[PDB]
Amino acid sequence: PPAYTNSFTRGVYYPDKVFRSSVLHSTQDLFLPFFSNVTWFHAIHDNPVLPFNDGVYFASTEK
Amino acid sequence: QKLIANQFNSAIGKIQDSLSSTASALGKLQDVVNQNAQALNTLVKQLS
Amino acid sequence: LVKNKCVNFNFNGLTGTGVLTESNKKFLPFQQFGRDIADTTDAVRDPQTLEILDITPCSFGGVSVITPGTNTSNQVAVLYQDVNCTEV
Amino acid sequence: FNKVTNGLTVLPPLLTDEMI
Ligand SMILES: *[C@@H]1O[C@H](CO)[C@@H](O[C@@H]2O[C@H](CO)[C@@H](O)[C@H](O)[C@H]2NC(C)=O)[C@H](O)[C@H]1NC(C)=O
Ligand SMILES: *[C@@H]1O[C@H](CO)[C@@H](O)[C@H](O)[C@H]1NC(C)=O
Ligand SMILES: *[C@@H]1O[C@H](CO)[C@@H](O)[C@H](O)[C@H]1NC(C)=O
Ligand SMILES: *[C@@H]1O[C@H](CO)[C@@H](O)[C@H](O)[C@H]1NC(C)=O
Repeated sequence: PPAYTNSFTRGVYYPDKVFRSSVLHSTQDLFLPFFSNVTWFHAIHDNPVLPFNDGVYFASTEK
Repeated sequence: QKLIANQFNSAIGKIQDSLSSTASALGKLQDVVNQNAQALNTLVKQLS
Repeated sequence: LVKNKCVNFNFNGLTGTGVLTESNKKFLPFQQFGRDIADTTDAVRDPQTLEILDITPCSFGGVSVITPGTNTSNQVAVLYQDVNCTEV
Repeated sequence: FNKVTNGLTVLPPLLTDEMI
């Protein structure tokens, strides 16, 4: 029973090599829509095979 | 005459703060500039 | 490389023409070009030796002719609009 | 003056903000 959480603002990545400055530039590119739910996992007594769909985020939190 | 001087003078002062704390007093002039720039940008981008 | 001389150029496949100059502004190590508000490719990070160049338009500007009427004289003066006095 | 913010040019106005 994977229990979600709220993706918040994460998942923005520089789509290109172009430095810019102090500019608002609008782009249409595959992103993680904000505040979506993220399927969420553990290491406990948790790694199935998940579809690639379009392309996939990922994360972890570690010591 | 004297009263009127003040009513003048004070009224002068308020104008400043009617400005210094409010940029939107210039809305007209402020737009004329924007619409200009708003053209060129829209014009420039047409190059792409 | 040539600086302060109007050149065509190509960088990593970016092609443009301008006056290449050293600039202070700092990039993020993975970022390549610069740009501006108008999407005008501006800074460039020098691919071999990393440094922030610039670009700049060449000159352009128009030519204008300031004359008293030909009825008076054939002596004219010429205004080059918005160029430092070098090229001419 | 505080409250205000390819061949494209800006020609300077004949008059200038000293003269104006
Ligand atoms: C006429 O009106 C003016 C203002 O509208 C009055 O001037 C004010 O008078 C009060 C007291 O009456 C003072 O405390 C204020 O300081 C005055 N204003 C200024 C700017 O000094 C004036 O008194 C009125 N006169 C009559 C006869 O009614
Ligand atoms: C996120 O999860 C909550 C509770 O499970 C649910 O109410 C909400 O509709 C979910 N939204 C998405 C986009 O998964
Ligand atoms: C213009 O030319 C005519 C003939 O060449 C001359 O008579 C006249 O004075 C000229 N105009 C002026 C303002 O000098
Ligand atoms: C013109 O170019 C010289 C180059 O030595 C520079 O010092 C000067 O500031 C320039 N002036 C203008 C008006 O561009």
